[PDB]
Amino acid sequence: FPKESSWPNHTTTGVSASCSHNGESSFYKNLLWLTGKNGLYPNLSKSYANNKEKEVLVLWGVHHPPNIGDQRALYHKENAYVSVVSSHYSRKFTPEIAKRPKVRD
Amino acid sequence: PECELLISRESWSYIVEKPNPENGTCYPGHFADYEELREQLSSVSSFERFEI
Ligand SMILES: *[C@@H]1O[C@H](CO)[C@@H](O)[C@H](O)[C@H]1NC(C)=O
Repeated sequence: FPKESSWPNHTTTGVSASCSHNGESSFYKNLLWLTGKNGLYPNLSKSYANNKEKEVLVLWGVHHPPNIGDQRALYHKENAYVSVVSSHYSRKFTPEIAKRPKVRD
Repeated sequence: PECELLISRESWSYIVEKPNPENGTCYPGHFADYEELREQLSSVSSFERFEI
């Protein structure tokens, strides 16, 4: 995709303390910690077709906040599913957890 | 439906598959533990097709 011509309804300025570069907060370079936009989070159905080039590899992740408060105040609604689908890969993720220990602050 | 013309025998020593056969699962999907089933069904000494 493009960075700013494919997600116009989802802020992508993903900040995190643990992923600091030189004392300033940041995130990964190959991924994008979407956090909604304008106090909402529209249901996205973005796709891609590997008809061009060769056997490409695709990377993604799901974030499990450490409490219901982060879910409610960040994605603005609980019970959020992630369902990647392809010809031979159609499993779903339903991350809903309310506690964790502390690792790497 | 395309594979119902099989030779309905009773016992076999090893099954045979065409390399990448065309008419496999007519409905598209994922066969869970397919490889385990294939390894188990490789040999059978008595194969009585019942209906539960
Ligand atoms: C993003 O929001 C606008 C309205 O604000 C809407 O027209 C557009 O369809 C949305 N994006 C997608 C991919 O649906």
